[PDB]
Amino acid sequence: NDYMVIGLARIDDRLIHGQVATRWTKETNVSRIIVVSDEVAADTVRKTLLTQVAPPGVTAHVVDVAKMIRVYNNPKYAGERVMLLFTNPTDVERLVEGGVKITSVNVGGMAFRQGKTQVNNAVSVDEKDIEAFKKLNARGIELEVRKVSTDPKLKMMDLISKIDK
Amino acid sequence: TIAIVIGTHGWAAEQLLKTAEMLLGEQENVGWIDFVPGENAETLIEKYNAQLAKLDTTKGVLFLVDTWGGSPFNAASRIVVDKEHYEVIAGVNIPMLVETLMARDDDPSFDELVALAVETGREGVKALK
Amino acid sequence: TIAIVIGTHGWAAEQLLKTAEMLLGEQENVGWIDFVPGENAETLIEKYNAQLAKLDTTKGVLFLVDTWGGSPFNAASRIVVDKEHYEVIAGVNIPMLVETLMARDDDPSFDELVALAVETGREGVKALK
Repeated sequence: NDYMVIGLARIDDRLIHGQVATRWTKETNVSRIIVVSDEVAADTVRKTLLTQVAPPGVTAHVVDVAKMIRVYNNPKYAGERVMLLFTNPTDVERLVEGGVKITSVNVGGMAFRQGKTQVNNAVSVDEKDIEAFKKLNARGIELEVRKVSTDPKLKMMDLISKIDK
Repeated sequence: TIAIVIGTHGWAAEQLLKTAEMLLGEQENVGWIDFVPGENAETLIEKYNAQLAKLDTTKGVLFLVDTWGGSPFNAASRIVVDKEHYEVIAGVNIPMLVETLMARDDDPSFDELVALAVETGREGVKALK
Repeated sequence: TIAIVIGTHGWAAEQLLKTAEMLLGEQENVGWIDFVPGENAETLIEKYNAQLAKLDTTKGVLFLVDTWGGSPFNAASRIVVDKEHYEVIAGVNIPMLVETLMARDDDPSFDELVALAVETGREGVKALK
């Protein structure tokens, strides 16, 4: 808690797409953005493009889940407000297990796919994504689903409750 | 003179140097590295260090790289971090290389050379119209 | 798309294209030439023409060359002189090539592409500091 401060945790398989990152950066008052994904971290071409389109005044970083736990374990970012970008709620539960503190998780968007169920206009969940959301809720963590801060906030459990019992 | 190291994705650094030498004659105290798919920044840091071991870095080192944020840039950034007279300049082009190599012989100060490289690199981009 | 031809003294043009393709994937409708000591602008005009014969030049041609005033530039200048949608831009660098190749696919107008190439080429030159 006396270390970095998670300004917001946005889940999105697209990471930065459109101005969702631009508007969310100014509204969230975020000057730093860290991407946690082993698949992207292994793509040097994609990392270059994301780093070259990093919003002005905002820095974009690319690290893996194991490396991310260590960056947070460094008080060098104490008080610093950083935004966490994830592609799947599974990676979020992993950070929590490492002793990372998360009060709430925001679902930005998830590419739909066959075998998955559509819960929102562009949010899909599989039996694995749902299982991770239930564990976060059981820990008292709030789960909100919303594409833009200007759109009505919905509860992840409510959307999954009307689908999965 | 001030040392210059050129780094670009792929194998273009060696050719940018060759092009410069076609214009100016063979150059001394210049190194270069390549970056192949499969390599990471740590590989590149070693490559840069091996090149630096062969250069006279007493007056400083200027890393000229292809683009801001790529691996060549990221690795060079980690080397210059708390070093005096070490700088990384992205967007390397022939006008920048030629002007920088020419001025280097008149023994300019480090800040003077860095400023000239950025200015000539940018002024070198011009459309005929 | 709009055709792009890269020309530099020496053999760097092919490598600048290779570097770009390492970042963006293989490119279509792009040509390049080399310039060897002993050749003159007239040799280069023929080389450029042979490359153009293989390109789709219906929307226009953008020659990206190393430096203002060199033979590659002079020969390209003689070709674009009274041709609509033909331009020569000196100071080619990776930021310019990458941004230009990316925008080209969204079918921009010729003036839009020329303006973007000059702006991204210049903005791509930046020191870390």
